[PDB]
Amino acid sequence: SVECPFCDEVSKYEKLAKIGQGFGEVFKARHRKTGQKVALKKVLMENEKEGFPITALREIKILQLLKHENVVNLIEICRTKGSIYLVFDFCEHDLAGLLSNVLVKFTLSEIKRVMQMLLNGLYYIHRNKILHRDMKAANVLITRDGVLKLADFGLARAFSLPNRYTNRVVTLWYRPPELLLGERDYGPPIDLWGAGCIMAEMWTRSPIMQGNTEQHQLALISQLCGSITPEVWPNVDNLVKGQKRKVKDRLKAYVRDPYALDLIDKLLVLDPAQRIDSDDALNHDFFWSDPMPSDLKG
Amino acid sequence: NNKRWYFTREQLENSPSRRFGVDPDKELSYRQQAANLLQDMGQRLNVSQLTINTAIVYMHRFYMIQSFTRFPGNSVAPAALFLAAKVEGQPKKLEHVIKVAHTCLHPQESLPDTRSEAYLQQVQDLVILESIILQTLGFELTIDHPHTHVVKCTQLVRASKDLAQTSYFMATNSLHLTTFSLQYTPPVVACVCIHLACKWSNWEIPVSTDGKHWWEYVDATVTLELLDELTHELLQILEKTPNRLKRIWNWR
Ligand SMILES: COc1cc(F)ccc1-c1ccnc2nc([C@@H]3CC[C@@H](NC(C)=O)C3)[nH]c12
Repeated sequence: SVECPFCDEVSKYEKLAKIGQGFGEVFKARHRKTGQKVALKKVLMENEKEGFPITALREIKILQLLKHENVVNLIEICRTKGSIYLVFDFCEHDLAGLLSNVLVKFTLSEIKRVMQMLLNGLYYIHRNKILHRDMKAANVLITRDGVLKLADFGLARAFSLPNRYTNRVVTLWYRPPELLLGERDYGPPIDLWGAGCIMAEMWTRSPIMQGNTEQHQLALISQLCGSITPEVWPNVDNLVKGQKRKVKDRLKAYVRDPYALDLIDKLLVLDPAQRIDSDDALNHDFFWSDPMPSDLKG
Repeated sequence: NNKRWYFTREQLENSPSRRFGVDPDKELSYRQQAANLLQDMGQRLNVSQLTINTAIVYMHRFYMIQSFTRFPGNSVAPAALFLAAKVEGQPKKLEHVIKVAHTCLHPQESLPDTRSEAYLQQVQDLVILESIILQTLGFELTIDHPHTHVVKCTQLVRASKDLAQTSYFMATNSLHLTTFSLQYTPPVVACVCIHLACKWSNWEIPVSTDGKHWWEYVDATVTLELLDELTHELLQILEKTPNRLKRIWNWR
């Protein structure tokens, strides 16, 4: 009964399938007039005693800011005549799905391209003073045309320059050492550790460090990256003792390419301060040697 | 759109409230009262002037779509502020905003029992109104204020603390007293504030070494003709506001 020029009813879209496999209500839908495929994410009002979720406001704000080829596109926000939906341009695939598919096969050239787009997306978001905080293969989308998009900004937050950000961030398997050690003054290096885990996953076809608890995760990390030492990580003194860095040895099998192994090793660095950034990662010889990065058709 | 929330003078004459018979002058007062209510509640809730300013823009914009005849300012202001405090990272609890809105609007009345149906309904009414605000604004909540651009000018003019403080005063009062936020971009409004603060303090910003005026370094669209027209308009409403100019008046 009230005018609403700038918030269309979600009924303009026709639900095709529930795709919310990782906990809320996510649907693939079709624009009833043009056939344009979209993803509808319902904003959950379960146990919301403070009106419109401050958590949803944050994500919407972030999605509205981030406009880039390698970042998921928020088209608009729809109502239902009472719920609210985030509407995104639909991407057919997700890296977790593609990697778990035995029929799917990547060449070295394509893996280079995937990593390039991912790192270019991170350079952009961080440049815009945003932390993704939920890096995982399932949040890396790929269009029909082979364009990678960073998705799910539900845990993302803006950062600046002693910060007290939430530690309870990032899925365990992709969580960096800093966070597991109790860091609240963290920045872009957290997303880059996630990039490292995903990069290695492009060959192993499976998450490299599958812990059951934070302690199990920290132990797994030590068996791979060496042990947490004030020598290795200056001032970490604020676990396993004998462990030596085996990043290149344990992945030596799957990867094969020298450059790929060197970059992964620079991404999975313990000290966040010593961990490679998106800019230097993009400059890495991995992207500038033969076979040169190529377009996606696999 | 980049010009979705910017309106012509004709668009401002034919407002949603005008359609329901509200005279232009009346609507301007309804806006001024909402801004005053937002300031009052905001100070009591201990939120920043930034949060208050954001809620004022939500109010201004909301009423370019909705009418004061269907949505009274006394209803919208609390919901607008509740939303702005969340957006600006100063979240205040719903029961807290209701407690404060009530004392501002009913100084002598007593807050109902938090167990009553009357109270549970006013809690629901705020949540419903926040939702109507979000939908009216099409979820575009990131506001840019002239204040951000005043900082830039006051350095690139080497303004006294006094001149800078007077310019922020102008910026805030432009939100309470005018519809500039619906017509001019924040950098333009910032130029208007610096120009009036200068005129008021008898401060003259000299012409740059290049032959350019100070505002040309802030916004290409800005002209002296516009600045004088807008400073005149802002000054007129300021003179009509009891005790406002007294705040910046040199009494020595
Ligand atoms: C990580 O992605 C999201 C997370 C959210 F919380 C909300 C939306 C998305 C999202 C956005 C755009 N396009 C998408 N395409 C997918 C799926 C990726 C594999 C396909 N799965 C099935 C079951 O068909 C579609 N998800 C998408």
